[PDB]
Amino acid sequence: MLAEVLRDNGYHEYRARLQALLDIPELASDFEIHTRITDGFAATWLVKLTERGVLTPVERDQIIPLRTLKSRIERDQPLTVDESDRLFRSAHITAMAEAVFGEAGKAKRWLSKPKERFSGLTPMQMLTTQQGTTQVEEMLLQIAEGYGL
Amino acid sequence: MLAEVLRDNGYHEYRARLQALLDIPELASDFEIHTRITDGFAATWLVKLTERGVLTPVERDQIIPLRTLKSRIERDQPLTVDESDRLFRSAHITAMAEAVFGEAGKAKRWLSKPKERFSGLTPMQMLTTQQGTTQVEEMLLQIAEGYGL
Amino acid sequence: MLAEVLRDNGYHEYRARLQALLDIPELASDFEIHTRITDGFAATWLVKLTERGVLTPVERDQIIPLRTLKSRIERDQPLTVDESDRLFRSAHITAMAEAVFGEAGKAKRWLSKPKERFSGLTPMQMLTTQQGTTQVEEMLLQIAEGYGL
Amino acid sequence: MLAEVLRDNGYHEYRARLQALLDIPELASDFEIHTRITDGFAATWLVKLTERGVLTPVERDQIIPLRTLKSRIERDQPLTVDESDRLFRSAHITAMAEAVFGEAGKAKRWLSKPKERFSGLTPMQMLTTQQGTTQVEEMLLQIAEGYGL
Amino acid sequence: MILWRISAYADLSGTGGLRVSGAWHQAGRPVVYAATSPPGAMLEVLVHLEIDPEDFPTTMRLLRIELPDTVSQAQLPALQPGWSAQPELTRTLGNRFLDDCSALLLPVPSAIMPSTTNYLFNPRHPQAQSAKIQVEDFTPDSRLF
Amino acid sequence: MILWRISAYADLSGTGGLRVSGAWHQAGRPVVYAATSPPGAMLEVLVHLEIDPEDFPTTMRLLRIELPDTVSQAQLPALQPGWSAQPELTRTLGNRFLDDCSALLLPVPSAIMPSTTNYLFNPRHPQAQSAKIQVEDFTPDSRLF
Repeated sequence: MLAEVLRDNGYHEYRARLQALLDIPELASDFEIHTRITDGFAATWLVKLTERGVLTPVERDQIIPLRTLKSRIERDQPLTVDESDRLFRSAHITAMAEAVFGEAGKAKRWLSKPKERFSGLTPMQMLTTQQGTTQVEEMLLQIAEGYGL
Repeated sequence: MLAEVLRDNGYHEYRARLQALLDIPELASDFEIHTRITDGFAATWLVKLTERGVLTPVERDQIIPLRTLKSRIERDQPLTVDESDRLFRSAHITAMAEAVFGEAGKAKRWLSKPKERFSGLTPMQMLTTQQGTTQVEEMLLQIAEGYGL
Repeated sequence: MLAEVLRDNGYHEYRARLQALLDIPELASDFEIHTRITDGFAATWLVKLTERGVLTPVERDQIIPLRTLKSRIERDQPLTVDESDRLFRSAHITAMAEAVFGEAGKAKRWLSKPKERFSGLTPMQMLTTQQGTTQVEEMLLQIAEGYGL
Repeated sequence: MLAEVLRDNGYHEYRARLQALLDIPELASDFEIHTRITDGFAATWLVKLTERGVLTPVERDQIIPLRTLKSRIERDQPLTVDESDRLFRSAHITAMAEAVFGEAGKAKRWLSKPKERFSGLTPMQMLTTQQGTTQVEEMLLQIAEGYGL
Repeated sequence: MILWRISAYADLSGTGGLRVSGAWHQAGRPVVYAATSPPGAMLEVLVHLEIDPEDFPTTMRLLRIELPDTVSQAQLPALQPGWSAQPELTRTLGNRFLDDCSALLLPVPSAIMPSTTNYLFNPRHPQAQSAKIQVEDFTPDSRLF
Repeated sequence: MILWRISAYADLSGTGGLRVSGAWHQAGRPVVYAATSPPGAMLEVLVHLEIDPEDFPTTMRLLRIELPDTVSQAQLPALQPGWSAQPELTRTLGNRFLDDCSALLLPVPSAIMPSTTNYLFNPRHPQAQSAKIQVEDFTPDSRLF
């Protein structure tokens, strides 16, 4: 979130993409971002992501199982803090990857393919842990330092 | 990269504190750390950390509900990846705060006190999200570099 | 008293808040204040002051136990002289803090916070003895004069 | 108290007399005095003070009833916080008067002689309330100023 | 020279020392405590009188003290380590400076920060009338909390 | 001139700015924040980073920064009321100063005290090597709390 540079602009691109995916304003402060996650994202937000092609069906139930998701939709419930956190983590890496690569298609393919530095794991499977997300972020930063390698 | 912001002596102290908290070897790679979290930490651990005052019952319940924790111990089950990563969040922030403050007592008090930056939330209460954990990391790094305006 | 704490703001503000807390007239002399304490304040002052939030129920019980207080109200007895003195000590220190700090919120918070000068005890906790009440008085006066080294 | 002229005599003489009446060291800090009061003074000191003529039997009964005092001695109990506080007020005012007047005898009768601005009450009877003790202290200071009544 | 005081008063009377004591004086004498910078005055108040930023009184005034560089300054004797934990010594040193009335100002070391000098100001000294004072208001862009 | 820094480091590399932002800069550029007095450096840290005196890190080092008076200094434009509540304003001005690399120092106003100036120090500027630094130890007679 504030681990961003890329000659000042790149962060604006990240916030702009982040503002498309989860409706998070670019001028929102960090704590306001954290309260939006703890407040809980709308359950319908996740369905729209797949319709627009941002999330696989399977990465989506990595965030929340489907039957519970439909129960939240029907019972008009927001996603819980843990489900909202996992959704933000996916959107955050997606917005970051879109910023470095510059295109949604190329960024998503990079996030979904296995990588030799993760011993066959894809960047998305590294997002299951705090350390793993850091490794994906640094790899993206190293890619940015070489202008989309 | 945490190692470059914390220098050679600050990062070494950080990894030494994390080695005491989670038995993660000092020289273990970041990918190995991620592997250890996905493999799952012993539920027995989370009990001994509460015994030693490293965690309070409230912080422990933040990592895992008490009823779920007691079942893990009675069925001899490792903590899940989500429970292990939330445990890693607390040990990660505790180890870095101990490296920045230099004393365990000073670090735990600062981590347990409300912050105006977090609208009255303590840094420990910010560990409910990955983005909130990042906010605490940054504040700790601003103390080390002296970025208080 | 009224020299060190100057008349233009301080002493009138001190006497005005004291008039609101204990119904002690502003122009009443020092001996008349002593007579009002020995004469005994009404037991209904304790309930009204906790309702306002001037003092906590735990502090109200320090002045007079609850079953004794309700017995005073039902029979419509005045408080004893020492019960009145302990009530005056709290109102006296409160009114002075509100005059020095200028805001009731800031004064009460400062009076409710531990002090290293008092080895972790709060100023309100030091009012158990009149010698401790003097210590809070001088610290309040040191703030007004700026005698902090 | 510390407003007595000539630090060489007055405050030092007050602390010296105070260390004679009770066991309070001359260089003891204000909080240490309060800790001695809250700890509770030995009951055998009130008896000794009366035996040496420092306290009338009537002044002693004002601090603690004598049946209670005999109970404390027999059960080897320290005086309570409120009884210790009342004893400190007598010793403090006695030490102050001895410092101002210079002789124990004159201080003893002045403390026992009625005064017209206290409406016939003795200075010792004014010590039942915080304001009353303040008036006695100030009365002694006014006598020291414009020295000699 | 420029000195700074934080207190509830926009004057240099220092009449509260007649009642209350400090680290560098015993009660019974007028005296003004001052610092060489606005943060110097603020840090001493917050730490030594234990005021959190959210509790900083609205009555406090930052007073800028302007004095000619030719003003009289006294000197402390050499202080051995542990002086910051000896109130009897530091109060006696200030008492003698104020009673002797030899100079207007007495520079004293800070007990909190190294290489930081605070000042004692004797209002009874004749040169005290040569002070020019001005209140610098706390604004939304210059205040704690 | 004499500047002061409080941080865990006895150098002026300021490489932590490569990762973490501040009130006067966005991350990704080395920068050192300094004050004009030891208490100025301390008050900024305790207030903005919310450190009680009892929790002050044992790793903090007070750094004396000695620069010749001919050191190059950029100038801020006159800021308007409400400037301290605009991160866009202060982050951009410090970013432009660090990126332009036209001067070693940028004087910036304090957001918590009136009449108080803080300094941005750019390690990338060639004049950064003209500084002489030394640590001023916190002693039993000069320490927080």
